[PDB]
Amino acid sequence: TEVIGVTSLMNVHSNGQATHDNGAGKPVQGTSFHFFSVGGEALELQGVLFNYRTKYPDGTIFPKNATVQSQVMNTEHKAYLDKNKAYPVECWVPDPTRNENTRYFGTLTGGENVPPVLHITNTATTVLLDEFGVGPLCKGDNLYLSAVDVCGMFTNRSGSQQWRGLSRYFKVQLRKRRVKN
Amino acid sequence: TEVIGVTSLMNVHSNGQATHDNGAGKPVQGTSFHFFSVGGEALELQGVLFNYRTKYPDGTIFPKNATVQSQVMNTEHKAYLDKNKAYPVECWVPDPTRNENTRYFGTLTGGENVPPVLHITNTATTVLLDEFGVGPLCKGDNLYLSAVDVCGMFTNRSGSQQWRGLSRYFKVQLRKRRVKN
Amino acid sequence: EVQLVESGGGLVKPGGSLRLSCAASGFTFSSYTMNWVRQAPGKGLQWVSSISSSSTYMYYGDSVKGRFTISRDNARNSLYLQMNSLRVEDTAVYYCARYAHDWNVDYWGQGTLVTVSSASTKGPSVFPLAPALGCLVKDYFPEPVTVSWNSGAVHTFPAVLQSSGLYSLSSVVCNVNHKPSNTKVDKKV
Amino acid sequence: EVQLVESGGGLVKPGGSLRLSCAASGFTFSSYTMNWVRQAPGKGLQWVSSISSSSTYMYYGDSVKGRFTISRDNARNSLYLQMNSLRVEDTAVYYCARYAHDWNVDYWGQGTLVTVSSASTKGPSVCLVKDYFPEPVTVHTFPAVLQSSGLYSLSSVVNVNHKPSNTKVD
Amino acid sequence: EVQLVESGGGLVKPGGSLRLSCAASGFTFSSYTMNWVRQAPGKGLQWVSSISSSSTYMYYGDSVKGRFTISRDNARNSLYLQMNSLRVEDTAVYYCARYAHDWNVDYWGQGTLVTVSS
Amino acid sequence: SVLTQPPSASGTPGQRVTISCSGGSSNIGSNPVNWFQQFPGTAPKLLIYANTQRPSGVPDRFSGSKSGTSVSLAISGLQSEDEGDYHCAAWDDSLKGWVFGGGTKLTVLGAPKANPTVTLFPPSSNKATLVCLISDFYPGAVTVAWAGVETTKPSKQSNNKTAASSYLSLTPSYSCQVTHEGTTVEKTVAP
Amino acid sequence: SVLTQPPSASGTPGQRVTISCSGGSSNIGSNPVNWFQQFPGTAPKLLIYANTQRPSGVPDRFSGSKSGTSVSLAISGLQSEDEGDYHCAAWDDSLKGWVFGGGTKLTVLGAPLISDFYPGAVTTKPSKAASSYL
Amino acid sequence: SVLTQPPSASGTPGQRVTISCSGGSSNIGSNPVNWFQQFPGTAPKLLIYANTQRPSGVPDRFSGSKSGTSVSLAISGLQSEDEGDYHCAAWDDSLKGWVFGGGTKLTV
Repeated sequence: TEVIGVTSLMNVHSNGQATHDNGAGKPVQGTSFHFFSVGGEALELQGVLFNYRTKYPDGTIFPKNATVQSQVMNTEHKAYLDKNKAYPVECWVPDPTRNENTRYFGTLTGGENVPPVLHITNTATTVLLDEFGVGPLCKGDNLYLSAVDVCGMFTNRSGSQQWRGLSRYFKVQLRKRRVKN
Repeated sequence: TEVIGVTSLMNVHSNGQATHDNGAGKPVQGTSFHFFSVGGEALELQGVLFNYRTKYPDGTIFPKNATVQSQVMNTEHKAYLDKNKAYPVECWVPDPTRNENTRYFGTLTGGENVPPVLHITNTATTVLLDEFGVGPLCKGDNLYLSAVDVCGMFTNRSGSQQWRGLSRYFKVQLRKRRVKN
Repeated sequence: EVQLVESGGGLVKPGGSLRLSCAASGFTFSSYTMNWVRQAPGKGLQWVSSISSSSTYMYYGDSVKGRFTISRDNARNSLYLQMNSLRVEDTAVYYCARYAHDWNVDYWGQGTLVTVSSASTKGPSVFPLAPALGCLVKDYFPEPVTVSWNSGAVHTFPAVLQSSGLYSLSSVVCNVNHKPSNTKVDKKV
Repeated sequence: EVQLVESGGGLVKPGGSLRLSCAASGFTFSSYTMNWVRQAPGKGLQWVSSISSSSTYMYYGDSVKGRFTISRDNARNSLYLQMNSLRVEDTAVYYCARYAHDWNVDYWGQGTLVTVSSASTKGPSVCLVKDYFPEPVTVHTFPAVLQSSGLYSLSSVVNVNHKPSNTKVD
Repeated sequence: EVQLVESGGGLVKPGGSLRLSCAASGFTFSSYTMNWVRQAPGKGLQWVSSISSSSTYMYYGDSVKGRFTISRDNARNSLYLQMNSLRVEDTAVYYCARYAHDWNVDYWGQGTLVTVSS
Repeated sequence: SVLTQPPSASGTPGQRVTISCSGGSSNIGSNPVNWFQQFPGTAPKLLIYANTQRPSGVPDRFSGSKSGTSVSLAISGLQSEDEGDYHCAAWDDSLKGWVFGGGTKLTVLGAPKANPTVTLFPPSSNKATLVCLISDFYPGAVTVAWAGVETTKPSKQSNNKTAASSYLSLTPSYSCQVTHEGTTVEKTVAP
Repeated sequence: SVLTQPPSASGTPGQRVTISCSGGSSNIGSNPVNWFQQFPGTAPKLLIYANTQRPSGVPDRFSGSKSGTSVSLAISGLQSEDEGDYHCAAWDDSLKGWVFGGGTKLTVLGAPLISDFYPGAVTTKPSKAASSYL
Repeated sequence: SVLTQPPSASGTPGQRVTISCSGGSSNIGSNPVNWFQQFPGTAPKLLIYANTQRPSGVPDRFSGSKSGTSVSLAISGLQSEDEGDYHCAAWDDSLKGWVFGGGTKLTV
């Protein structure tokens, strides 16, 4: 896997915020979540809330029956990453108590000035086999790719900030494993 | 082990501090302690005080009979992590002179601007065996999980700051060991 | 805007009772802890009672511990204060205020007046103040008295609280009205 | 640098119709969402309608839902407002305004007057300019007076023109 | 607030003796080093004596070495100055002052007048 | 355990005035101070929150400082529109309630001394009341002299100059001496 | 759903005046406020954009502040050339349209047929000059 | 190991006045200077601490500068309410005590 279009983040001239008098624009930087999973079924999510009284907007699937406990841990908030444009990043994480049949990897770097650091190469393979040499097994002859790549924020001329995302490439080798149902 | 609900730290809109005119909120960041232990008995604590004249509040278990020596090292301040909501983080550390039956790992990053960096993955196993291939042995048929994950501070609109914490997942493999006496 | 509107305040005798109402518009009332704060005539502010969003935590100043009860109805967007065993000291304007995290106590209502007096409602007695001339309005209760002359626009004075608990006010340069005593007397000077 | 110019405004009778025109020079017109905003005499501003660069998204104020239609011709560098079923309330100056990302609504045109009245197009007499209708008249000039007759009167002291009545007497 | 109140000052004859009292209210007196400073009429300030929180370290100005003794009673929230062998020069207002780390000498009392004359 | 602020403060237009609020560890030590501004006949309104922060609508001029258990409010570029009571408030952890200060009445100077006019009326008809109407004093409050005395708290008149009234009871010579900035203005009446 | 701004405001030359604009989560909460300046019988012009920013041509004197659902415009060093209407504008996500305020006529209080009166007023409504016939 | 400050200083209302305090390595070099303000017939009160810091209640007008062994106090926007004695103080490591200056009577 790698992030596609990293160089696009060098566009420091498109109505940005001059870092100083006659400065180039402030480049995309700051709070970032890079995450990607390979699964024989949907990624399984646990809900965790920064603020349990946050009202998640109509049209997103969010933790229901939020209690103050939702802010630290509340096992009611289970869900399947089964729909796009659906599950907000900020209230769902891979559920570590499940996902036997998925391999997930992610990193949160927080901070308004965190520099993006995106490596690209076609030479880096990651193995999906577990301690017992078994990879994810594709139930229903389906493979489930999940990903988030919030790269940082774009700072507009006014100072107003927009999250900026990038596509993720996947290439998965698969083989056939005999199974008793 | 991993921290549960890392993405919740991207909630930069909940009455935070605008980093600048039309800025998003300043994200959770700054002084962090991520720590976790697996033990056959309570984690054993040594007291160390930033300021020995600090009066730790009624309802917490703190170093008693504090002297100026308490500020660097004072072997009076021993204790067992045997109670929740009890032992303040800032005046207790694992006692390195005695946790034979525990495996502890922690990191302090200090600084108001330290960016959170939280990795998640279901692929990373940590082995608990010592130099002699023996893991912690569970006295009383009890396993002791200890943890701290102060992620940073939330900066409110006023600038006022609150520590923000997150739950920690544990999954411990155990086996049976023959023992004399 | 955010608007809080108090009501229910009025005149009662010591040992009396009274229920105050705050009407919240402009915000999710059901989301915020809400406060009563009172202001005795001429003196400073004094917190009365707090209630959490879900009425899990009520707190009272001790000046009213045991006598007052705070309540809310989140379906009716309303905060209430039940005032029992009222005393003379409890006389004040009763403000209704909102607590928000970080902002602390922020928005306040217009306030509603609670007057606790043993005094009973005598009607006034009007004397001519002859000469440069005016009218005298003596020994009346309670407070609201208006003076008029048929558009002679020339200064009415605010009333004096005698130790009797009975008010007196005069007017100089008449038609006096005092609704609580059915008095609408026109006097000649 | 950037100029917008409105046109097509005039007098029309209730139930009537009218097409307004915005002419954009100074920028790639075809790149920007464009707006109509109107201003009733003596009152403040009121947004009428928005249209996206490619005319994929048109929005209307409730005030004119179902009666007005916004359109653009990116080949002719022009924004249009089709006003059907005109009412007395619709009387206003009709401004044409650009929206740019992050800037928001930035540049406005000069505006064009739309007067919706049963009243007929009375020519002036000439300088004094006596009993004319409606308002826009060309010449230190004084502002007009609206007589109770419903006719305007305007003066100038240091070539009179009133487009709505084809009057151009010197 | 923090309030320090001095007392015991008065009229005494040369060779005389006198005990001054500072009453501390508003803070944990037992947690801070405390000072005596004096001011002779129309002249500037002159430090007299310091004492640590636990009375581990007492220091004196040279002008009173051997004659004055500082002491505190942490249970009675009181600082004392024992003035023996009083001289004419010792005439001054005797201020009581707290020293806090970083803040340094911060709060002063109202002062008490000691006049040594015949 | 109670918040201490000066009962009064004053300044000359354009000056910086400073109102202090002093508490203890149980309140201001571990809890934030809001300041509320209160004009005659009006509710309190938020002026400063969280020790040092302005809500939208409060000028730059208004500012705060915190040093441990004490806070101050700073009104710079003082104006007459700033005349009012300033209320200091903070939560107290020990009392589990809100504590306020006394209030601070801020007077703005520039209003010159005006004539306390006196209009002493006799009785009319029974029992016997006397009336001594006093008006237009732009320095503010006054005194009274003549057992039966009942004097009013001074009231701003609509021309912002301040009026009072005083009454004396008698059973069926007598004057009403009134002081104002050390200077007496007695009017008299008799049978 | 409505932007609320004072119908009128005034000040003395050299003073700082503040015009407020109050909205709700559907508009000012989630969307930026532009301010437009309008002199009588001309079009509106951009004064402030994105709550707090000046386009080239607008003096340092003009500034803004945003606090959640309310914004203010701050005209410091007030001059007579500042006499006009100030309009507040922001997108509303619920109405899918632009909402404006009422407008704020700013009057400046300075030293003084009909043609050049400084007082301000004297059947034409005085302009910036009045006219009478009968 | 004495602190030296001008016995008197003066200014015109609205001016900036500067009172200097000069010491040695044994005091001001290695230890902080507090400034105390004293009106006739009252106690000294803390005006500046740690060379350059204001306690809450002291206007922005009052300021300090430190350059090695010497410090100055700066009273800007001078007012009549500022008429009084200004006392300079600092610990001396060799004398193991507090040293003060002479005092500075500021006349307006």
